[PDB]
Amino acid sequence: LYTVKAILILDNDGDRLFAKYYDDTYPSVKEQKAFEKNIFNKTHRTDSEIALLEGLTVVYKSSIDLYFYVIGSSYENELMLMAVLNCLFDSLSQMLRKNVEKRALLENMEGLFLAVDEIVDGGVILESDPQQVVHRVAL
Amino acid sequence: HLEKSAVLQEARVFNETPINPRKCAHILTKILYLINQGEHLGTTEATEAFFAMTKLFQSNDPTLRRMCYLTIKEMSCIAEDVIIVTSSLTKDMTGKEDNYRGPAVRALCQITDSTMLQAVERYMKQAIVDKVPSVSSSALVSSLHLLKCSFDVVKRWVNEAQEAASSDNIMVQYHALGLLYHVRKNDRLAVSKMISKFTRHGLKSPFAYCMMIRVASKQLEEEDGSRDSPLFDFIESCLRNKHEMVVYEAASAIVNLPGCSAKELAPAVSVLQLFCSSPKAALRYAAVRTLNKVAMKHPSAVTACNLDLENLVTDSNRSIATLAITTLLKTGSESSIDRLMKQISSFMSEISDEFKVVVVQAISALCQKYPRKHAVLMNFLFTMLREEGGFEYKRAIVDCIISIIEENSESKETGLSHLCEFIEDCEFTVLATRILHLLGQEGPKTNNPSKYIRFIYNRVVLEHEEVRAGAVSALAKFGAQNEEMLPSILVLLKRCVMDDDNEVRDRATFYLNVLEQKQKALNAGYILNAATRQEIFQEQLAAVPEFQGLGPLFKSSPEPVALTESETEYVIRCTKHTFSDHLVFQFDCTNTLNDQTLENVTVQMEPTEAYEVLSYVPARSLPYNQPGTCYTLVALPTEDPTAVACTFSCVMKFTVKDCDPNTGEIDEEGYEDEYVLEDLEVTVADHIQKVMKVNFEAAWDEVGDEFEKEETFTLSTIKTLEEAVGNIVKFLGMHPCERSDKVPENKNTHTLLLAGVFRGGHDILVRSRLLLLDTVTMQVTARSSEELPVDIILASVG
Amino acid sequence: EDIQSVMTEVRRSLGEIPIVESEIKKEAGELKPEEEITVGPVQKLVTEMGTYATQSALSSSRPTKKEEDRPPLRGFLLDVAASLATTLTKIALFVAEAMLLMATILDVDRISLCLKVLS
Repeated sequence: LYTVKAILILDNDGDRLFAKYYDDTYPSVKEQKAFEKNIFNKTHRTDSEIALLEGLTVVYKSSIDLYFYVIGSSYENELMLMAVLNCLFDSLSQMLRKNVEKRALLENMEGLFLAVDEIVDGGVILESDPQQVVHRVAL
Repeated sequence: HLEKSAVLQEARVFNETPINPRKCAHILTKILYLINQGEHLGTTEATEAFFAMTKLFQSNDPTLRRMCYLTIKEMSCIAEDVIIVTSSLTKDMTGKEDNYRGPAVRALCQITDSTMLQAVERYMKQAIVDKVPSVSSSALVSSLHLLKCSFDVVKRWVNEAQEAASSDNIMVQYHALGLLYHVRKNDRLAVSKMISKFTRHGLKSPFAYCMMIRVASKQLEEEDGSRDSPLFDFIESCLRNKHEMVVYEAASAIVNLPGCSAKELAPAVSVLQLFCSSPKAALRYAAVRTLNKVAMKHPSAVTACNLDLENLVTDSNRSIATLAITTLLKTGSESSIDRLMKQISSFMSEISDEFKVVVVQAISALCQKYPRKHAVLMNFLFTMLREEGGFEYKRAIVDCIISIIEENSESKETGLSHLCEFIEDCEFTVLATRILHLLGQEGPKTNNPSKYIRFIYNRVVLEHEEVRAGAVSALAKFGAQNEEMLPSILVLLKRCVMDDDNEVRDRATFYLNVLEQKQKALNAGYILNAATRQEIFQEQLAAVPEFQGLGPLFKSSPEPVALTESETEYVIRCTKHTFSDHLVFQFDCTNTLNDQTLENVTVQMEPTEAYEVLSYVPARSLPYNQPGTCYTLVALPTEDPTAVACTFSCVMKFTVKDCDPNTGEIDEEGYEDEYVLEDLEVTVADHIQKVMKVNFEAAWDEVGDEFEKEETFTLSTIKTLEEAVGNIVKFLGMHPCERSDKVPENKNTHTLLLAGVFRGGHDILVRSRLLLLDTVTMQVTARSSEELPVDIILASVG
Repeated sequence: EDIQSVMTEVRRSLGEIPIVESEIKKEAGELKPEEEITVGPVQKLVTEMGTYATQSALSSSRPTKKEEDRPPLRGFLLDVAASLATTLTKIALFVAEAMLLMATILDVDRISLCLKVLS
């Protein structure tokens, strides 16, 4: 619910190759990096089952190559929240026939992008399951 | 990498017709990438880009249709024109590539404007409403950003508008409701009848449920009415399904028991607790911290041990580590187990999911439950704290020290003893600064001089001009106060301990020199650093000068009356004031609606039981949420039978003027309507001071002598005072007496011989002999030193 | 006055860290010459701009501390003959011109401006 501070897909070199601040109210590319730094540096590819930072939900994940960040508020249950996060790995994996890689990332961004807008759009998750998508999309 | 430049040049690619969707798309992609990564640039170029891009648009090249959406999408609350597409939007609108249509509208809406708003509208209406769920969704999202801006344009449509929200897809159903988050922001009543709709049907989206919960909950705090059945109803509903989140959600708030609900709910909860109890919902941790609150009830507590023991045991899962601290805390602990744990902790804390942070939080809680208190623990802890350490204690210390002060701890001798020592050989200059400052104030109120000195010397012992310096500064509050031996010696010491090292020399010299400069006693001082309540109201009232008599206020209102009921636009609370001569009703308020400001305001009162009516006063202007004063004035007749208790009839008159709150307008025109004004009744307690007599014996009789009226009733269906009692103590506001007041939850006989003095000076006196034979027959006397009161009391008491 | 002027000049020239209140105290002495030999309110104004500047900066925010103020005397320090002088100082605790100058100076504001320019 207009609830994504950003969803970022971050490299684990603290880099971010995706960020959409769906919702935002703080700025700076730097501050974004800084903010990123404290937490990323700290989580350092390691993640947690759950993590709350800022009273805010941090659901983040890692892949086998990439670090997934979503920032949200601990003010909206894990199970769902994760479900979207889950949705993110999985569909990308199946559809593409391949999940995220650094390589994958490097060849083309777009698909992520395409997906992303569809799934979520700002601080409101319009959707969180693949299938609909799968049919819906045909690129 | 990113950079704008290639691309602007590269815009000439637009010039080709032989292109591949891929080829261009990529180029398009490149620009978008710089940006996805981040870019910043000029409008001119953007505008240009548009044109350039825009330029291309023969095709339906589908792919082409998307990219632009993006592109455009990039611009929304910080845009550049709107018009250009327009055609293109319409083109979709008649044009069945369904798909496409939806993305485009959506961007526009942060970017929007009102004229242009006009545009979509008949259709739009349709459109939101239209067909396949998919399309409809697309429609929705679009508003919201426009809602930022506004959305009321929409809003209006509403009686009619909502009904379409009626759904047949889950996902959708969930969605409908948030828009209703703002809808319910707008309205509460609506919900209520509404709920019975929400309540009415079982729901689809777990998701839909959730918003309701918050809400539902939100409602509950003060009570969501007789949640009994609803709460219950709900209770199942939250309770089970195939979607976990609800059960949990419900669970955390709902406890209820300090000697309260625990019934089913504890079992269900237990099913859950246990069920969760290994990261099903790693959620479980948070809850214990507050969401599902714990501070227990006594047998209840004992039961809790096992669950906490699992976490305590497991030591893993970030979600686990946190959980360990809250559960243990909330439920509390025995000393003994702590011991086992201290060792566990010894390893654990450093990183064990990065335990230190949870722990600092835990620790902050520790400092609080014992902030220098269970000092033995504080010391055990202290030893341990320092010990287990790392370094990370310091941070904690900032809290801990603070805690100790909060108590203003008293096993300081010991507490301090540990602190002092350890800190010495637990280092960090920084801590010292803080503590110094505090200590600085405290000194000889807590004695133990030799020790304290003993310490102090040590603190200084350390090098640092700076470290040294603090002992002297702390000392000033101390010195000045002196202790169990200090003044003589205090004088001796500064002498005994002295230093060179220039600026360090200087510090000694200077303090001295400073010392040198004031009489040390003085030195220390500088450096170290009726005509009631209601009468006041008679005066407060006095600043006005339109009077037509007043007097001095005698007593004031026994109860202020809201003259407009609850949360009304013209919300009124009124207070009534009595003087020996006049009574003023001064009217307190919040011309409520931001709709209105009321102007040309005066207050009518029309009376039944006497007062001479001098004037109705109103406030000149009353804007929203802001007391202003209006008054109504009377002079009080005192020696008449029936002449100061009155009910007065109220009608509010005003010329009603509309507001723009943004920036208003205040103009001569606007038209009146008048609204009913609530009654004012005047009491026998706005006027009276309740008393004890100057001469009861005599007075008691005497008051009879001159004054006395009577009423008798014989009570045959009820043999209880109590009804009578409710009207009399309370109406008159006087004292029941002659040690003839008291009755337990029963009593055989009762007299109130009762007192206070009425306005206009003279007194109003009452004797109520209530007599129980076993019927009650009773003699009520009112006797008075004022004529108007005897008739009055008999009435008034009712 | 030569010394005073020099001090001001050097101060202007520096700016990039330090700590001294103590210094302030150090120049002043129990008594000392200041201004012509007296310019009263204007002189109160004199104390107000030179000191205020030091202060303006002071009022501004910090990184590493430089020293937490204990300028209680600082206050008298700014405001038969000796007795009279003391009384005057207490009361305080051309003149118009000095005040205006101080206001203009009022140096956190300057620092903020510099930061903005850099950005």
